[PDB]
Amino acid sequence: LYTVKAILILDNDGDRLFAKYYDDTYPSVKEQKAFEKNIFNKTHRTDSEIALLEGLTVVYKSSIDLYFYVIGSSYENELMLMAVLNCLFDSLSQMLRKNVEKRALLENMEGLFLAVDEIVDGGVILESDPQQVVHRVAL
Amino acid sequence: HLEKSAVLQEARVFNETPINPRKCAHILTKILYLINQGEHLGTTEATEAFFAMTKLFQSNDPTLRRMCYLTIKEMSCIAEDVIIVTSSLTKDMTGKEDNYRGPAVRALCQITDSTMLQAVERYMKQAIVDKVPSVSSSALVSSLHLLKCSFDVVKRWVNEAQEAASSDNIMVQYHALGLLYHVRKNDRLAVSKMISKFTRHGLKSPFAYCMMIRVASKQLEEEDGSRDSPLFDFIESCLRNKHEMVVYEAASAIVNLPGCSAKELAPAVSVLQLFCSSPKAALRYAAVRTLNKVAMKHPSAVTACNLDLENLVTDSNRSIATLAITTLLKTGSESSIDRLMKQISSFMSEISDEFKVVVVQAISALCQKYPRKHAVLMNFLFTMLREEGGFEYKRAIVDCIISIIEENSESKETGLSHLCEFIEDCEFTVLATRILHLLGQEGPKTNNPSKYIRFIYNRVVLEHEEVRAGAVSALAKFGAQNEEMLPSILVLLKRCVMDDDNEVRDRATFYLNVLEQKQKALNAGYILNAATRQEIFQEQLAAVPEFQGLGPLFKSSPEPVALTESETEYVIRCTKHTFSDHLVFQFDCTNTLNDQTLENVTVQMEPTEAYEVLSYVPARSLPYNQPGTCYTLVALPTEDPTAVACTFSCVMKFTVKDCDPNTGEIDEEGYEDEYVLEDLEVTVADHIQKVMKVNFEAAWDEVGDEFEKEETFTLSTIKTLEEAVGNIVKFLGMHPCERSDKVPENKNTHTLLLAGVFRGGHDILVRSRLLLLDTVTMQVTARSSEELPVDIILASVG
Amino acid sequence: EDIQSVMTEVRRSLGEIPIVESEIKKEAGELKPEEEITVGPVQKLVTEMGTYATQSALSSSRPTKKEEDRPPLRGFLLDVAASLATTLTKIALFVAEAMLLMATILDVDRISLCLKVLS
Repeated sequence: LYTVKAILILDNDGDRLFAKYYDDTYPSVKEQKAFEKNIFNKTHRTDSEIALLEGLTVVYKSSIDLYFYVIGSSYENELMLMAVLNCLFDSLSQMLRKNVEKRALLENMEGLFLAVDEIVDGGVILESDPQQVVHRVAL
Repeated sequence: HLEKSAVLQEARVFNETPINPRKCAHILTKILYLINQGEHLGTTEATEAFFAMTKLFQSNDPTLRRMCYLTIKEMSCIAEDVIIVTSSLTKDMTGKEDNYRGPAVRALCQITDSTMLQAVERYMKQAIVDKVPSVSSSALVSSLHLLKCSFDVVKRWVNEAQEAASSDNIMVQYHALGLLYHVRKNDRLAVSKMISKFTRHGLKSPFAYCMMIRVASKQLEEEDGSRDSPLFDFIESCLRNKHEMVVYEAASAIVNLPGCSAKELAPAVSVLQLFCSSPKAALRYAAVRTLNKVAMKHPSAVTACNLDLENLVTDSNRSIATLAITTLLKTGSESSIDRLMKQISSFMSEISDEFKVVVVQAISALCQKYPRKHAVLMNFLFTMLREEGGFEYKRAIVDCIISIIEENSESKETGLSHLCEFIEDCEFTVLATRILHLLGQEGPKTNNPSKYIRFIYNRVVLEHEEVRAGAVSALAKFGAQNEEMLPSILVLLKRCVMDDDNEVRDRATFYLNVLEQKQKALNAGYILNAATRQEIFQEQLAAVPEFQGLGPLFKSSPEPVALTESETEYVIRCTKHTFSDHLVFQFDCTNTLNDQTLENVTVQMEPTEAYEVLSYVPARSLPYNQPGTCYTLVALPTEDPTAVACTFSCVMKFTVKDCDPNTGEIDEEGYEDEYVLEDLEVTVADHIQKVMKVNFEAAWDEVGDEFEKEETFTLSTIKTLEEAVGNIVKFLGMHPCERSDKVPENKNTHTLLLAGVFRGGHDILVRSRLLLLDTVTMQVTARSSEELPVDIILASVG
Repeated sequence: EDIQSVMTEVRRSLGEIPIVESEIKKEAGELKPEEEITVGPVQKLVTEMGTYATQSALSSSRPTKKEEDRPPLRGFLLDVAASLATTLTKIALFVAEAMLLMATILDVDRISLCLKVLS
């Protein structure tokens, strides 16, 4: 619910190759990096089952190559929240026939992008399951 | 990498017709990438880009249709024109590539404007409403950003508008409701009848449920009415399904028991607790911290041990580590187990999911439950704290020290003893600064001089001009106060301990020199650093000068009356004031609606039981949420039978003027309507001071002598005072007496011989002999030193 | 006055860290010459701009501390003959011109401006 501070897909070199601040109210590319730094540096590819930072939900994940960040508020249950996060790995994996890689990332961004807008759009998750998508999309 | 430049040049690619969707798309992609990564640039170029891009648009090249959406999408609350597409939007609108249509509208809406708003509208209406769920969704999202801006344009449509929200897809159903988050922001009543709709049907989206919960909950705090059945109803509903989140959600708030609900709910909860109890919902941790609150009830507590023991045991899962601290805390602990744990902790804390942070939080809680208190623990802890350490204690210390002060701890001798020592050989200059400052104030109120000195010397012992310096500064509050031996010696010491090292020399010299400069006693001082309540109201009232008599206020209102009921636009609370001569009703308020400001305001009162009516006063202007004063004035007749208790009839008159709150307008025109004004009744307690007599014996009789009226009733269906009692103590506001007041939850006989003095000076006196034979027959006397009161009391008491 | 002027000049020239209140105290002495030999309110104004500047900066925010103020005397320090002088100082605790100058100076504001320019 207009609830994504950003969803970022971050490299684990603290880099971010995706960020959409769906919702935002703080700025700076730097501050974004800084903010990123404290937490990323700290989580350092390691993640947690759950993590709350800022009273805010941090659901983040890692892949086998990439670090997934979503920032949200601990003010909206894990199970769902994760479900979207889950949705993110999985569909990308199946559809593409391949999940995220650094390589994958490097060849083309777009698909992520395409997906992303569809799934979520700002601080409101319009959707969180693949299938609909799968049919819906045909690129 | 990113950079704008290639691309602007590269815009000439637009010039080709032989292109591949891929080829261009990529180029398009490149620009978008710089940006996805981040870019910043000029409008001119953007505008240009548009044109350039825009330029291309023969095709339906589908792919082409998307990219632009993006592109455009990039611009929304910080845009550049709107018009250009327009055609293109319409083109979709008649044009069945369904798909496409939806993305485009959506961007526009942060970017929007009102004229242009006009545009979509008949259709739009349709459109939101239209067909396949998919399309409809697309429609929705679009508003919201426009809602930022506004959305009321929409809003209006509403009686009619909502009904379409009626759904047949889950996902959708969930969605409908948030828009209703703002809808319910707008309205509460609506919900209520509404709920019975929400309540009415079982729901689809777990998701839909959730918003309701918050809400539902939100409602509950003060009570969501007789949640009994609803709460219950709900209770199942939250309770089970195939979607976990609800059960949990419900669970955390709902406890209820300090000697309260625990019934089913504890079992269900237990099913859950246990069920969760290994990261099903790693959620479980948070809850214990507050969401599902714990501070227990006594047998209840004992039961809790096992669950906490699992976490305590497991030591893993970030979600686990946190959980360990809250559960243990909330439920509390025995000393003994702590011991086992201290060792566990010894390893654990450093990183064990990065335990230190949870722990600092835990620790902050520790400092609080014992902030220098269970000092033995504080010391055990202290030893341990320092010990287990790392370094990370310091941070904690900032809290801990603070805690100790909060108590203003008293096993300081010991507490301090540990602190002092350890800190010495637990280092960090920084801590010292803080503590110094505090200590600085405290000194000889807590004695133990030799020790304290003993310490102090040590603190200084350390090098640092700076470290040294603090002992002297702390000392000033101390010195000045002196202790169990200090003044003589205090004088001796500064002498005994002295230093060179220039600026360090200087510090000694200077303090001295400073010392040198004031009489040390003085030195220390500088450096170290009726005509009631209601009468006041008679005066407060006095600043006005339109009077037509007043007097001095005698007593004031026994109860202020809201003259407009609850949360009304013209919300009124009124207070009534009595003087020996006049009574003023001064009217307190919040011309409520931001709709209105009321102007040309005066207050009518029309009376039944006497007062001479001098004037109705109103406030000149009353804007929203802001007391202003209006008054109504009377002079009080005192020696008449029936002449100061009155009910007065109220009608509010005003010329009603509309507001723009943004920036208003205040103009001569606007038209009146008048609204009913609530009654004012005047009491026998706005006027009276309740008393004890100057001469009861005599007075008691005497008051009879001159004054006395009577009423008798014989009570045959009820043999209880109590009804009578409710009207009399309370109406008159006087004292029941002659040690003839008291009755337990029963009593055989009762007299109130009762007192206070009425306005206009003279007194109003009452004797109520209530007599129980076993019927009650009773003699009520009112006797008075004022004529108007005897008739009055008999009435008034009712 | 030569010394005073020099001090001001050097101060202007520096700016990039330090700590001294103590210094302030150090120049002043129990008594000392200041201004012509007296310019009263204007002189109160004199104390107000030179000191205020030091202060303006002071009022501004910090990184590493430089020293937490204990300028209680600082206050008298700014405001038969000796007795009279003391009384005057207490009361305080051309003149118009000095005040205006101080206001203009009022140096956190300057620092903020510099930061903005850099950005």
